Amino acid sequence: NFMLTQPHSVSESPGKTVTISCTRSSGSIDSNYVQWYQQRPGSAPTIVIHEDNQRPSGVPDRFSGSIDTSSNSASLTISGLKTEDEADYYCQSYDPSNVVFGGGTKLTVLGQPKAAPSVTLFPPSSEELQANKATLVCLISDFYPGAVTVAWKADSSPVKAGVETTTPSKQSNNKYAASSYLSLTPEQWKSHRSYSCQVTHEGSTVEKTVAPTECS
Amino acid sequence: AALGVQSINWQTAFNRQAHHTDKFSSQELILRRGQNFQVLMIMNKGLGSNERLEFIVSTGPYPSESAMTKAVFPLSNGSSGGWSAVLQASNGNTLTISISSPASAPIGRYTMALQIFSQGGISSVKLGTFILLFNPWLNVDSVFMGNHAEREEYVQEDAGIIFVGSTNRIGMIGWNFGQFEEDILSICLSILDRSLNFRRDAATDVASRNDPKYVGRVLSAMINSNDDNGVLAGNWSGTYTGGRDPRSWNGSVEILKNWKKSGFSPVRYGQCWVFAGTLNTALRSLGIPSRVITNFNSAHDTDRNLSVDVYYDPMGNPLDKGSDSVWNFHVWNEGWFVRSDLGPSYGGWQVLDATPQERSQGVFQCGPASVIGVREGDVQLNFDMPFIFAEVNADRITWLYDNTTGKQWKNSVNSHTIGRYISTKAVGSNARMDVTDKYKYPEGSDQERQVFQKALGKLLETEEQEPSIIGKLKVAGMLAVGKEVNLVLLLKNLSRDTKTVTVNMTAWTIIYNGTLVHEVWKDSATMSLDPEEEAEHPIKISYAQYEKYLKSDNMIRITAVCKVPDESEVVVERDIILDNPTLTLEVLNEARVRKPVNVQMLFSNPLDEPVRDCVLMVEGSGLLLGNLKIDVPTLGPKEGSRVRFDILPSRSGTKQLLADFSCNKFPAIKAMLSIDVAE
Amino acid sequence: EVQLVESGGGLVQPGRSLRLSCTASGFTFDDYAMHWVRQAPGKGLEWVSRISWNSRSIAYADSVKGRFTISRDSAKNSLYLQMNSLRTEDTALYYCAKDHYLGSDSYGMDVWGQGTTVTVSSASTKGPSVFPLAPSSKSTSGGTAALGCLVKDYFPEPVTVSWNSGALTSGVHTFPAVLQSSGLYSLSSVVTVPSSSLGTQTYICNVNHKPSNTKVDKRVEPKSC
Ligand SMILES: [Ca+2]
Ligand SMILES: [Ca+2]
Ligand SMILES: [Ca+2]
Ligand SMILES: [Cl-]
Repeated sequence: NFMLTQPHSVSESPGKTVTISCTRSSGSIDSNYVQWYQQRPGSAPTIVIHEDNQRPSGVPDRFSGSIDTSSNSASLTISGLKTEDEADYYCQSYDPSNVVFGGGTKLTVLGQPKAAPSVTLFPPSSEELQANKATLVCLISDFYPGAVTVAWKADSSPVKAGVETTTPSKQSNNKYAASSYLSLTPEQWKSHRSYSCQVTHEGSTVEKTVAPTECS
Repeated sequence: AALGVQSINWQTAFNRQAHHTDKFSSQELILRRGQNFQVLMIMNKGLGSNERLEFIVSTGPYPSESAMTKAVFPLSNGSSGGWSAVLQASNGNTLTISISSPASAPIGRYTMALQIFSQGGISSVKLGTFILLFNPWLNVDSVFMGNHAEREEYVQEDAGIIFVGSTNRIGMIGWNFGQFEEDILSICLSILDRSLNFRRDAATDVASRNDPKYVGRVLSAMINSNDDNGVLAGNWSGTYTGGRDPRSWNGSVEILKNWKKSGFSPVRYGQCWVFAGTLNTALRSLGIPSRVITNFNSAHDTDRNLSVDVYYDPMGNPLDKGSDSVWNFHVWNEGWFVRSDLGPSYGGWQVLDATPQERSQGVFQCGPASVIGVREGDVQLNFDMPFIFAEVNADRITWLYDNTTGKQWKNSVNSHTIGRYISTKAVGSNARMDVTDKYKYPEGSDQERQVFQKALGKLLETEEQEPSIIGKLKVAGMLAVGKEVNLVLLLKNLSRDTKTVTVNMTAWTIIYNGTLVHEVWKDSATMSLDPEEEAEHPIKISYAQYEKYLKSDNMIRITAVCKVPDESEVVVERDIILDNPTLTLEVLNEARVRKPVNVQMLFSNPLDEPVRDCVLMVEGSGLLLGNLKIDVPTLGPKEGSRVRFDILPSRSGTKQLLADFSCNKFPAIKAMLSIDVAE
Repeated sequence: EVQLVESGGGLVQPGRSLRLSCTASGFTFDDYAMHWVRQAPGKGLEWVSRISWNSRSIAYADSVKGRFTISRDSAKNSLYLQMNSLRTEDTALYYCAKDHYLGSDSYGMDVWGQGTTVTVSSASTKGPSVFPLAPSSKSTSGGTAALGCLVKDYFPEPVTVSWNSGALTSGVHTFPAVLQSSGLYSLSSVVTVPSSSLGTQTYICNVNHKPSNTKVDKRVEPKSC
């Protein structure tokens, strides 16, 4: 078995070339064929590359696939980017049993200035704590491109169980926002020194921190 | 420091050109055995006089000096048999070094390390890896082929032609061998690492890769799926659900890639020319000069007596009876090498066949068989000569069988019919080169019969009067899928009396190997004939009658069993092939390397019905990378399609573009275009 | 053209069963392997299962092995997925996919259906509980403050949120919902306001959940400490 790792997001301007990589975790990338798929919101995926580097009927010659043995990766390269190329893209391969998909890459075709997210992290309200629950709410706004990754920390250590994250969506002003939640017991909240929400956007991280001894 | 190596320059492009391995699409150092290559190796200092280097090379998982899959050799002033390294020059800390392998080295992938003795110490460092192949340029190599033009055809040419059809109409298909294409050489070497022999005992298998007889026989097994999950799964059933119709393939490239990428699982489906094309790729890639042979009327003898039986009923039906058979054609290969096992009169061309027909030592494999030995009937020599001798020269016995009585009776013996128009591509052109006279003495000679008796040696009927009636089937006008079939049966009465001839006639669709698919037509007739009178009987089979049961072979078997009172039956036989509709490729500009060239495919639907599910598949080494697929919209009756696509020539020289057009009514229409690519 | 049409999707309770069907047309069905692939809302593609052309070789994702069974029927040109012991995590759009490869055991998805939706939840119709997201103590005046409502544990979708009965729209953003492992949805709404307003302007989120016929108002107060 193996995994296929893709970047969370990529972006480039209209008329330029961009590349999305797909790295195989174990075994050789060239042992088995790689496919690529495009998915627009509300629509099933469609195939854009098959058999590593062949193009289906109807796919523009702007789309190409490659394999790089040295990095154990496949790549989808799109030249002459058009605004319609903005979409999610997935790589896929297999072993003799199982089919493996990459985690997907959002491709943004840049149409407005890059904008760093504003992050606000709310601690559990006293009302929720009085109902014997606790939710940390990390609200992320005003960013572009519309792709972030969110990491939670309990003290300085990762936590993923009890996290739910929304996919970014547009605001009124045409930038993006996203939300993420960490569900805890009141005992976990009151027990730790602090919790943090860390938001990575275009390779830069913003962190916010809340502690149960602050609203005291 | 202690003496240590800093860097190595393999001078890959120079060495590949000198080793005639520069065409492979690959970054790797690909070399041929028995021939030196030059490297530059940069050390940390100049060599001290109490300092020494040794090279170490190894191949396979269990390398052994005695088995010659490991060698340890000093950097010396001299060559001393075996592997060697000669210091040609020192300049600063750089050594210019000529390394050479023995002509008897095993082929395959090797690792090279350097062992340094310095300041009383020993260190070892991996330098790199290389591929070593057979060397048809080298006079002492078993695969040596001295003629330049022939080596170019039989090693270096990646496009070819395979003769098909029947003795009545010999046709040809193009085949993309594609030995230089990306990963193909690597896949062909992988084949060796996956045989039953390798799995059983890798050490012995690898050691045996010095021998083209051995590699050739391994490939004859591993190209078929049987026994070992090798490359291609055979199917002659006329039903190809779950895979490609065997006729749709246009080369070896996609077959070998599809095998590898599926985790080395059989590709579905092949027939004999598909096995042969694929075996040809492997042989040429590894450096055994090879070519593809087609034998027309090719006999499958299953019981080692150089005779095959064919059976008809009195109503003129062919019968599937007895294990033996006669194919309209069968394709196999020849490899070029000396035969150290047989002796000097038996070298040259050696039969190898990956088509799974007979087991040989437990395994669906065939050859190598000396072609010279077959012609002389020395069928006790290794390997598989009885089977091969029957393929080209069995006698054929025709039997009547009536299952109502359970009686079978012998009709005729035909000692000339098997093994005709044995054909291979000419050197440097697409002409047909007839090689029957290499496989047998001439039909009708005393020699041919003498050799037959000798061969037979090593492994009551009453002759009646000459029949009164002679017959033959003739074609009237054009044979084309979609058009009716018209034949004439011609009978003549040679006796002194009037004769009444009862005639029972059938038409059966068939696979080219003789597999009966379905009856599509049958009639009877009675014809009174005066002494010397010749007469005709027209035969008409409509499109509607054959359309449902005709396979991609486009073959109908027609049979007329004729009888007069008090004389044995006469069987008149003709296999026909119906033409596919015309399919053309043309280039609309001159082809130049690295520049796009627009190609045009033309196809006209000849039916009064639409054709749907239309697919064009195109490939050709040096013209495009891999296999292009184009979906073509449904074509109305009598409508023409014009499809344009670009290709991008990558090499100069004469290249071959191949296309397959498939649709619901016409599986596997073939086209081929020779394209001159200019610099 | 190839068409694949999935059906059989619906809401169903953890531990129960559901059968999906996919009808195929426009290619020779029995020539190709077929697959199920699923996608949880706003997430990635997860392969579920494959069946070979002749049904003799079948594979499953580890996440479904033992619980789901794939099958196909030649005469009906159909593929099936029997899904037993469902779990909230099985919530997804389920796509039927034709394999690209003819004649070899490689896998790729040349055509996909539009999918059939499967929601796995024990929930009944339930109105939300609303909690305040109170603005920071540290409101630098001559600057802005975010404040919000957390709209928790409702079923089914959707909820809509306004502020100050539609009098406050500038800077408002109402996020998409998440589906929790409990089988219940939550979302949040946020508004960015002047720090100088906090002492004097009242802020109330108005949450509407039509399926429960509930409207819930929550006043959002600045933090004392
Ligand atoms: Ca085999
Ligand atoms: Ca026999
Ligand atoms: Ca003969
Ligand atoms: Cl003919």
